Amino acid sequence: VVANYENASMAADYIKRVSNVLPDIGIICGSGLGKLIEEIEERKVIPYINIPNFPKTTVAGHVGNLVLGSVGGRKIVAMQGRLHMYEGYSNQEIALPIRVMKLLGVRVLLITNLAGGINRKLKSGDFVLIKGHINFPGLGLNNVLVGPNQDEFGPRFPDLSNAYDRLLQQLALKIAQENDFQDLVHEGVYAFNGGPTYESPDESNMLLKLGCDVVGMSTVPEVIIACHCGIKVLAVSLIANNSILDAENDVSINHEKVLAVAEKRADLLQMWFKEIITRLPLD
Amino acid sequence: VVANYENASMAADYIKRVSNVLPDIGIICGSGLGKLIEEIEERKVIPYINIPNFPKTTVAGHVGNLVLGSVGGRKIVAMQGRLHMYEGYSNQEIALPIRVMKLLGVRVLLITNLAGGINRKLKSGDFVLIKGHINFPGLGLNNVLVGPNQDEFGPRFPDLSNAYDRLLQQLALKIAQENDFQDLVHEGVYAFNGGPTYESPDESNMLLKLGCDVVGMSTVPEVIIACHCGIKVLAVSLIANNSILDAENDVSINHEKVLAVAEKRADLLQMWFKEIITRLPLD
Amino acid sequence: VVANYENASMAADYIKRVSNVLPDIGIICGSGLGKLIEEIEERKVIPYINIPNFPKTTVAGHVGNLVLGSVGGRKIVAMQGRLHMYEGYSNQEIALPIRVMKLLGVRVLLITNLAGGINRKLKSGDFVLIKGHINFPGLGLNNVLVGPNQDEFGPRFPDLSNAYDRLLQQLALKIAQENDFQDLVHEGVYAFNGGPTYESPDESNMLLKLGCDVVGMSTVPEVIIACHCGIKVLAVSLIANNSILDAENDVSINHEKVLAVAEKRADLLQMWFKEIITRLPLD
Ligand SMILES: Nc1ccnc(=O)[nH]1
Ligand SMILES: Nc1ccnc(=O)[nH]1
Ligand SMILES: Nc1ccnc(=O)[nH]1
Repeated sequence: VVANYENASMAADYIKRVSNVLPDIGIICGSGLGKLIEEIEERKVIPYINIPNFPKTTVAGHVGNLVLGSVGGRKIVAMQGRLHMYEGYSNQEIALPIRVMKLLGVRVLLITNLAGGINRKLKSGDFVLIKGHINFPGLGLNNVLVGPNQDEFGPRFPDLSNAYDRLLQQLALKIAQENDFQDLVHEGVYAFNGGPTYESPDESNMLLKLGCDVVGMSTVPEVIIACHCGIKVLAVSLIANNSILDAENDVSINHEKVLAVAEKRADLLQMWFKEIITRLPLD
Repeated sequence: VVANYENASMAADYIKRVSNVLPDIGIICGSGLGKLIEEIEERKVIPYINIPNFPKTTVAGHVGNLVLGSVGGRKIVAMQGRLHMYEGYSNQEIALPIRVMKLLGVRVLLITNLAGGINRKLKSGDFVLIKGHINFPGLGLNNVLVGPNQDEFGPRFPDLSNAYDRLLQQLALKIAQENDFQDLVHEGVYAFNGGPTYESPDESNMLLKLGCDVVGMSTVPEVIIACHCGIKVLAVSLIANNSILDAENDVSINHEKVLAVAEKRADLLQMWFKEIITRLPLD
Repeated sequence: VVANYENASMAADYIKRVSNVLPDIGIICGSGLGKLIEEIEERKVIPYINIPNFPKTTVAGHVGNLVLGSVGGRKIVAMQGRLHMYEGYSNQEIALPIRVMKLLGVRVLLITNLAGGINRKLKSGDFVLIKGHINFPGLGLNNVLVGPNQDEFGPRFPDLSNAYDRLLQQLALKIAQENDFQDLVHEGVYAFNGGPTYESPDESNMLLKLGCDVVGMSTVPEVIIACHCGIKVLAVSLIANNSILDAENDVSINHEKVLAVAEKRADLLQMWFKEIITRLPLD
């Protein structure tokens, strides 16, 4: 299924009928960081498998629902069960849900992820407001937009200079200051490693030399599809570990350790993003 | 359709019949830089769609013709409607037209493109004679030659040390000096970004650290196919903007601005390449 | 054919019946470095084409056999006819033979390759014990593990911090010292260039800036599949040429020159690896 105007429209038509929610904000949550979705009010849970033209996710298994409802007085749509490119999903499969969000009315997409810290200032449990990226798949002919352009959504050659909205980064930082956790909050450049192997020690050392502050396996594809169709983005990485320090100390990177950091910060991140949602401009 | 000897031969047989032109030189022109093709003498226009085994281009649409005729006393073949890998064309689809050029008798391929400037010396409207490249798709398992080798055209492992012919670069510079526009002409290393998103500000900053002088979304695949089958190459980038300066000044990159630079330099580039063609050696 | 548990089991069942050899060690040899396979004792040669679910290799042609037998008192299985990703083999085709090795009982995989030297200390004919890697395909969404995870073999997100076993590197160096060829032996980081074009002069210069010591077109995919399923790895590069020096001197890289270096060091490498095999721990 191509992520075109007709196919995205058919999915949005189904969702509009079944949900009766017109969302202004979209959310995609990192692993272990999805509990805000469980707290959506007046919520409507729509399995991906029920939505016309949504990507098939049964090979990977696990949860796959679109959840619509109200958070902090705003109407939102959430992806419960993120699609990651290391699973083998195509460019079309990644793009269609974001384009459906656009047709549903989403103007702002909020994204969280778990990432490795490269910059020396970053400790496990820190947050990084993403201000730019290095898209290794994109440089390497695996950009999420490779393929025919879908003109109804955006231009053939998008500029990414404003992919990460500055005002949204400023609002996120302001809320952290108001709640006295700004000492945890940094800003930085995200390197997209296609994955699914963690960054090797020597890849981490290369990323250090190349300016990269954090590395992870997601986010950049969704950012690009959103930017292409005019959706503003705030993307926040939770630092699971400092990969440069771990390489210096012969310490392994491990998904169980990553998820334990997610559990440690999950409630703070939920509170933060709920307040961001309530504070977003009405326009 | 595989870009093999039999299939390329079938395309060349059709072209030889319909055109009656045996070209010595091939040309592939950047966007907005194609007007020389409109000035080919005694010309024969062959739609790609009519040529056996040529790639289907109707999804992208727009023009797709092979144009044969005379420029500056030399017999040439031009691609009117370049095939770009960000459109989703396969390695086989990119390679077949160049291999057809080889079977038609092409010994020299002239290429122009529009690119972003990384080196600080580069201003909008400058020309860069490409002297080498950094092929991010190639490093990343998306080299245009991935797949079975077609032994009749070239070796399994081509060396790229002489992919950009030195004598052709020297001739291009000499003609610029004779016409007093050598102040516009630089030389440099081309980074291939698969695209189609423009280089992000942080990707540009990385390319600066990595020695790259210019960045763009084309050219390297054609250079490699030509080098593989023994065709000499001259490749010239027209600098649309300096991406490092634009990132420092929060200035966007935009295809309309790119095309306006192409329009500003199109006539000078046509005159330059016409003279290069007339001055090429007969052997 | 997916490189899953059922399919790998069917291949291993066939091999166990026909060979009567239960191997503890696997070997994959670089081009021109395969003569140890010819010296396997009590050997059983099994054409890939006869093994259920093994990848089809007839388009590339050339030899394709699994060879089982005894070397230095240990039971081994060798791939005679390596599968390279620049040929177009899929992730599944690369992974299945290594996973078959795992089901056959392989605990240690020994790998050799031919590579370009980047580090200035490296001369043609030197050996590099690989201690880490920079996986450009992996960063670029072409990691050998992209696709559904096969849980029976390993985790979704492997850590590569111990992909190159330290004790095996130490044993290899110790044997070189005992035989007075330690002056040829270095250690270093391997950059994976998908290929099949040799590293361009400017790619080599970039790799120098990025810490890389050697560059080649293989090995990293097999290392990752082995690491994913718990097989320890020793990987050794034979330096065919110093690409930085060759770029400084306008000297070409050439497969015939590469193979001549392989021939010059083939007998020493066979003796070295035979002794490594005899000296490997029984556990
Ligand atoms: N160290 C890491 C943590 C989480 N995700 C990554 O890709 N890397
Ligand atoms: N800045 C740029 C201009 C043209 N092409 C590119 O890829 N980048
Ligand atoms: N210079 C090289 C020799 C062998 N293999 C490579 O990839 N490069």
